[PDB]
Amino acid sequence: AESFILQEGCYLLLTKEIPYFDLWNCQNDYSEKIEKMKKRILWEPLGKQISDELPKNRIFVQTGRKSNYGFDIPIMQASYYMHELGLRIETQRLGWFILFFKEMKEIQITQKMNHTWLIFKVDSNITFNSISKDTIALEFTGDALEQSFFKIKNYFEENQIKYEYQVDIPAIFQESQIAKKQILNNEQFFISYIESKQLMILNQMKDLKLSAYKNLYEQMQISQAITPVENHIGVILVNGSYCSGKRKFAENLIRFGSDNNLRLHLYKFDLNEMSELTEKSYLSGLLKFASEKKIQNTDVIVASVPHFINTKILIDYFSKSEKISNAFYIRTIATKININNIYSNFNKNPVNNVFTYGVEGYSQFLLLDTYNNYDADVNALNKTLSGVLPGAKIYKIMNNILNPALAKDILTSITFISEQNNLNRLKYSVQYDLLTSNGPSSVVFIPFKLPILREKIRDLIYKKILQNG
Amino acid sequence: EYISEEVQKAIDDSVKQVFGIKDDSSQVTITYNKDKVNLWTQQIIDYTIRGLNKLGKHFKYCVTAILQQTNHAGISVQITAYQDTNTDGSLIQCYEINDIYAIVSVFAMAV
Amino acid sequence: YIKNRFYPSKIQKIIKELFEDRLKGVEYDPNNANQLSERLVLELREKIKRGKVPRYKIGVQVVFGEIKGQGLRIASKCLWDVQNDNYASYTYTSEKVYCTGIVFGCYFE
Amino acid sequence: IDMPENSEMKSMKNDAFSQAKFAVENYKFENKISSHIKKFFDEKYGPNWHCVVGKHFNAYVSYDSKNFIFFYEGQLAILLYRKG
Amino acid sequence: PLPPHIIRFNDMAQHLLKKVIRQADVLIKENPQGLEKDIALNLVKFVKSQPEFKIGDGEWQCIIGKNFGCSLTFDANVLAFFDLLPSRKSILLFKSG
Amino acid sequence: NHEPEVKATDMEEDMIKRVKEIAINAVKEYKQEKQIAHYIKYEFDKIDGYGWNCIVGRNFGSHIIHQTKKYIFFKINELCLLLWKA
Amino acid sequence: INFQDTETRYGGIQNQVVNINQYVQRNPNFIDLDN
Amino acid sequence: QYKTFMGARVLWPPECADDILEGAIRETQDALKKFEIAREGQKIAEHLKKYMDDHFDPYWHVFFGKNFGCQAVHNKNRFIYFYIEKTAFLMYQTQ
Ligand SMILES: Nc1nc2c(ncn2[C@@H]2O[C@H](COP(=O)(O)OP(=O)(O)OP(=O)(O)O)[C@@H](O)[C@H]2O)c(=O)[nH]1
Repeated sequence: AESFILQEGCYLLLTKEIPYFDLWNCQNDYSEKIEKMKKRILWEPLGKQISDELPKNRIFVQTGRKSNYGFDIPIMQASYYMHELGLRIETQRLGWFILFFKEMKEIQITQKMNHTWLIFKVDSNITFNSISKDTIALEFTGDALEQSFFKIKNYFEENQIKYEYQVDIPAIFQESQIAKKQILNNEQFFISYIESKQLMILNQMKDLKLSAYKNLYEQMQISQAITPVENHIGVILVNGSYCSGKRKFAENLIRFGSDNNLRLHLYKFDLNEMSELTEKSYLSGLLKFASEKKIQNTDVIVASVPHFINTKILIDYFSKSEKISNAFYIRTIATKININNIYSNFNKNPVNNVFTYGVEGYSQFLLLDTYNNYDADVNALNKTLSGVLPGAKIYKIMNNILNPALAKDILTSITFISEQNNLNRLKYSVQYDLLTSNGPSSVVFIPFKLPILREKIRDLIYKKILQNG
Repeated sequence: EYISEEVQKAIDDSVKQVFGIKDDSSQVTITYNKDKVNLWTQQIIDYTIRGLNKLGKHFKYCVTAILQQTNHAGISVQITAYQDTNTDGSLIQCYEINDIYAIVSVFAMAV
Repeated sequence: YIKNRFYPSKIQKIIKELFEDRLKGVEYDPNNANQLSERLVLELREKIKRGKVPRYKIGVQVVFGEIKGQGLRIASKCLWDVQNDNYASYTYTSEKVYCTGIVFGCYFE
Repeated sequence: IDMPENSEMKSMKNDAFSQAKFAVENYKFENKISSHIKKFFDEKYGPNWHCVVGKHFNAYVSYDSKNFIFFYEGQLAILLYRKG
Repeated sequence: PLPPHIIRFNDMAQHLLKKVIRQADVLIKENPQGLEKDIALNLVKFVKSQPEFKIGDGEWQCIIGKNFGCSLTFDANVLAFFDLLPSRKSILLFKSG
Repeated sequence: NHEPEVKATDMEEDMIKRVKEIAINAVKEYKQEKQIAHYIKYEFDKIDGYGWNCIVGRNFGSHIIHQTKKYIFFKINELCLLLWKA
Repeated sequence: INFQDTETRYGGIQNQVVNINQYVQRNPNFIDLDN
Repeated sequence: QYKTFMGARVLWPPECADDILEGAIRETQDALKKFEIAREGQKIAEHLKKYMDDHFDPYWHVFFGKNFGCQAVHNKNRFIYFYIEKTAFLMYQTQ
């Protein structure tokens, strides 16, 4: 009997570690004759050598095609006893057996293994002759090496029977399965596949047919990568909720001409357009900049997306619209989080879309901005972020200051185009859902030219904030 | 069978071709750097000796070079030989761009 | 055929005792610096006149300056058969001075 | 007749004998023999070892405690010890 | 005259170093057995005591070894690294930057 | 070859794993002591600001301090790597 | 083999002290020391 | 080709400093000559290594005899190998 899981292409036997075949020996009558071997009398073919005990030694009985099926005879623990021409082996499972030194047909020994072994072949095997494949490997360990293996070697010399040395691992050890677990000393891919299909089905039952089969396994061996598109334009966006401090960070980035990119085109805003932008007009704006500056293909752009436009429709337009894809593509996506602006209200509550801009597929890097904050609170937050987002590259900036190594890592690294994230972002469609509205009512601007005493600004920030609830 | 002025011309060809740029903007883009100085020294000497081996002259050379970061410290460079009056000789040269104070010192000996 | 040969440790010693006893922790006065080099260079040359090397040819060179939080590289390259011709060198720095002398050698033939 | 000692349990003492006797037969010049023993013992245990082979030689070395093995292997003599 | 020694790398004014050398030599004699923990502890607790050594960005670190390699963001004023020739201990002293 | 192992440590779990990854990469890439220390020091100066110190070797002892949650001493294949901040 | 001869020469370099922007020590410097 | 030196046959070009070499070259035949003979074994190499550790750097190894051979790592440029009258001598330093 057996119990298993069967998904679509393959199956998993839950209980395989229990061996299919095992046996014990319930007849003592013959073993008792060997067990009681009185000392003073001798029998010639054994000899007379004395060895107290040779514990902790292993015996392997080789099995052929049946082992590959999963039917194999297990490795026995055993001890040895030595005589001038024979070997009395005590197997815990099978009793006391006799090995004469005339049965071996061929011989090999190996120094590769961690312990020294001795392989040979015998015509009649100890176990059931029907299943076995009549080759036997005896390990020697500890004192046995000095006491037994070497005496047997001397015997081989005197008879001039051929003894060979095998440098590589023996084939039979590679053939079997228990051999693999004793020479060494998959499922997680199974778990990753199941959770992947769960998330893909969560996106849409109709559209959950990306691979949905053994082609998914071809993504497991998709480690080697290569991609580069010429005669196009590499954009390096910067997300971030409102009052995250993204504009000046982008300006701090553009000043890095030292690397091998060397020439890069700012993207410059001002607040008065900024009120009236929309997702559609954005695209026209970039095209206008490209025409205006006669930009060559090598150079790149540093554009800072405001909070109100939602990147999902933007990527939709990058893939959909002809002209944009004809002359533009996305290098990398950076983000921003501010510890001081983490919560929307004095009661704990999050501002809109703080922990949804960092999703693993869509945003490569996640940055923290801290000013005059106690270290312990920052570390506690670090733990919370790592919990919320399963996998993300989190760094730490203090007041928009850039380590030059970080600048190089940002600027030169293009990985968004890589197909791996292309399937990852589809796996995470449900989580990265952002809802925001742009309009005259949502955001507005008011020109104003007059001087203002500050106390009433405090009247505002006190009254409106405290009574805002 | 030589002229030391030609030696100096070869050295100047080497140094100018290697780093020296006609338009004076990148040599400020190339200031003294702690990281890059090793590559510069070895590259200068190697290219200079390549130029020196382009000469088929049977004479026997040797080289030395010095790179000072700033003018503030000051320095003294001096030669003194024990050699032949007729054919043997030495050579020196001083060199400056914006923040790099380079010097070369060569010895030419017969055989 | 080179019975008597140039060895580095001998000149290494020689420059070692010359430098310390002559310099004696002096400061870098501009008016005299160039000419300081002029005295001790010829003094050096006098010492190697009794350096016990007949055909090895002696292209002396010296550096002398003051260290002020200052980075400097000095290096050289050779063109000579290793079996006979060889070189030697020494450096010496106090709290605000550095003097370093290199001596060449080329077996005449 | 002489067997200077090393660590207990025959982790190392047992290994060296077994390896040395492949080594002695498989080559003729000492070079490959000493190289082979040293090259194995660097991979298995430690970062820097020292080995000597010969019929006759005098020696006297510094080393790390319980890492000095000396044994007369057949007509030859083999010396081994860690250092560094 | 100082006890003999080799300066692989020093950056403080010599007098600070002189004090370090004298105390270190007498201490190494004073504690000729045991572990180098105790050498670091005693050296710091002396060195931390004097009204000299006033200026410190971070605070004191002392490392001892016979085989290692390191990279350190030391304060630009004070750092030392040298060896005591009878015993050949590589001893490293600085202030955290 | 073998995985790392902390003989003494003070970090959070997610931060233990990052130093694991970077130590493996460093040993795979460079082959010298000061190079290893210099690389790891740069990596954690990139990820957490300024003020990391790292000592790598086979023979050394130490009296130091650090920020409370930023110290580790771990061994990889008989190499003692010590790392701390401030 | 009598081969006496002698020479001399001197290099040197320009002098100029600016001392307007002068005197920076990058305080949190880093170095790499080994044994 | 084991070039001749005023001590004995030394393999060249030398892979040891000249002062260290000269020290070894003169000390071996001095120490043999004065109050030492070929019948004694270890107590030679004893004295040789002591002499090297006194003046030069501390950690040395010495191997000599009439037949042996080794591969070994050593400090840079600190290998002495020479024959004298059909007797092989080898010495090297490790940190
Ligand atoms: N003065 C001050 N600065 C802070 C404080 N907290 C964070 N910062 C810094 O100030 C920036 C905050 O940005 P904002 O004040 O919202 O203005 P901004 O930089 O233009 O941000 P955007 O409106 O998104 O462009 C952060 O990037 C930090 O670098 C604080 O409490 N006081």
